[PDB]
Amino acid sequence: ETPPRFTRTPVDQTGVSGGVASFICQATGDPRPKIVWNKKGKKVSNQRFEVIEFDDGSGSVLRIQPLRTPRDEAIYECVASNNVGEISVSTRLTVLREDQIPRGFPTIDMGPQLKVVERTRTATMLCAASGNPDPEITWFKDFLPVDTSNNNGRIKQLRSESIGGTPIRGALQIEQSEESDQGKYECVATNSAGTRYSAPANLYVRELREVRRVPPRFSIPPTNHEIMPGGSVNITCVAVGSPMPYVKWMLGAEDLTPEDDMPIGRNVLELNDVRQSANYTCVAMSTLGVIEAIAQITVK
Amino acid sequence: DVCKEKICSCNEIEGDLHVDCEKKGFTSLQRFTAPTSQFYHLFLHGNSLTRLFPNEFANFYNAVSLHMENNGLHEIVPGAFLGLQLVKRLHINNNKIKSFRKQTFLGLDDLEYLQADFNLLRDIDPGAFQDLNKLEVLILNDNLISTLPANVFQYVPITHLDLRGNRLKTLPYEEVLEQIPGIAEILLEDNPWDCTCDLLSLKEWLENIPKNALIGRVVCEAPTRLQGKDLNETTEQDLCP
Ligand SMILES: *[C@@H]1O[C@H](CO)[C@@H](O)[C@H](O)[C@H]1NC(C)=O
Ligand SMILES: *[C@@H]1O[C@H](CO)[C@@H](O)[C@H](O)[C@H]1NC(C)=O
Ligand SMILES: *[C@@H]1O[C@H](CO)[C@@H](O)[C@H](O)[C@H]1NC(C)=O
Repeated sequence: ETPPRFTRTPVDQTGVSGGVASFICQATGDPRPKIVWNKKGKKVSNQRFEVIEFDDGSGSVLRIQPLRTPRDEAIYECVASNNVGEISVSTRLTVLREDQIPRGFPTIDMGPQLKVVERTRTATMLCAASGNPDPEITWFKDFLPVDTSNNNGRIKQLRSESIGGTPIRGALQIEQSEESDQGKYECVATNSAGTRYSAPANLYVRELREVRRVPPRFSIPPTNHEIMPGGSVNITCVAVGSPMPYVKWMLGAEDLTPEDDMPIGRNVLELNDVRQSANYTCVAMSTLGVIEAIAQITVK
Repeated sequence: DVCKEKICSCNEIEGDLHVDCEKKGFTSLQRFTAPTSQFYHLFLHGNSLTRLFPNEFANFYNAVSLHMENNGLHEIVPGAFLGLQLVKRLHINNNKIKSFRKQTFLGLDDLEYLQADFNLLRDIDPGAFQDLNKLEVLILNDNLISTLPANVFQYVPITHLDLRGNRLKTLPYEEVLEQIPGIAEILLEDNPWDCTCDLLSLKEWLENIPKNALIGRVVCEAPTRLQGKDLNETTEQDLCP
């Protein structure tokens, strides 16, 4: 009924010896287009390349690894074909050896690491690149490009803007982790000079660690003290539970400890120049409840 | 005899063939077979596989990952996993396995992923993982591991070590902590850490460790002099006066 049409075509790429090259080519049509990768006429055939098809079937990716020069060069052709028609696009690969790398070629200062994330949580794969002109970051999961398109989704590629003479970031953020999301990720820095890949990073997805929830309990209660007037006493208040409750010090209804740095688990109160008797109230707080205990300070 | 015997649901997607035998009530798998050409992920969740004897899964040599959790498993006779060279991922959490002995994980050469959380685990033979040389991620949270033996992770490429929720007083650098340089995620939270002269090694190690590799906090449960305090901000004098 309909002829084939290119929805995405491979572009010219400049890679490094022992590196990776990936060409993306996908088309639409009825019946569905068949994607063939030809190297100067005939189809590529070796033990270093690999054709990875889209789950859609819309297209595929040519994966050359590791890059060998001048063997890998140069031009390849994507051919989409059905019963009703056929179309073709070409593109040039260039692979420069280790002493042909320009100043300002994309470099990965920090790649992605192995990551085991509990399901339905956030998993943000990191990357940091540097090159001239400034490299653009992009991602591949299991030899396929990561759809980080503008349309709202869990998979966002972070701007992660760090300022100055610092490297570019471009971290891949994955909200609501799933069993589909786990797999082999790869970061890719790309500029005018060419393309650099990061070492592969496995993402694993596990079940959530069931944690028994417990309301706060005073492991170390605030003790009472008698002191020579103008003396200095340090009262230790320690509370436990899950989640570990904040520990705060109060004098009457007056808050002493600042909310911004409210310690989790443990708080010691430092009383200096005490020439007045008073009761100090330690207070532990968590989403499972609030408790309090008194420390009676008397003056000798 | 599965799957043409209709016993389990071996639906063929996505990209991998999942053999779902979860909650079918299997007591042994020496009587059963599995496809010759296809590779598969085997799921033996709630089946009540109480004991694993030598050369179970023998006809399941083509399994890529084994997932047998909530079986109430407690006894693993050495060589029970024999033949599973292909397996990369082993789920044996949520059972009652009280210890790891040597040759417990016999047969699993390719294994990269091990989950044994919630198992009341206590003793772990030094040469328990010594042949699992692809084990990148070891998850042992919520158990009763008192100590880790000297050479446990020698030549084991551990990258994710989840040790939360145990009875773990200390962690030595000598042999144990030095032998895992490649860590990227380690989880030590919820352990009765005894901050004494013997924990110094941990502290310093956590300093030299890659940043954000430690997930969670290491709080001192002992002594009461130090209880509730982060190892983060513990002066050496206080650990070792
Ligand atoms: C308690 O006050 C003493 C002075 O006697 C001080 O040296 C010590 O650091 C204080 N304790 C704290 C801040 O925890
Ligand atoms: C502290 O509490 C005791 C007993 O509850 C009471 O006798 C005393 O007056 C209190 N002191 C105060 C509130 O300053
Ligand atoms: C305490 O730990 C983390 C670092 O992982 C962070 O909250 C903070 O930078 C640390 N504070 C220090 C080292 O004083």
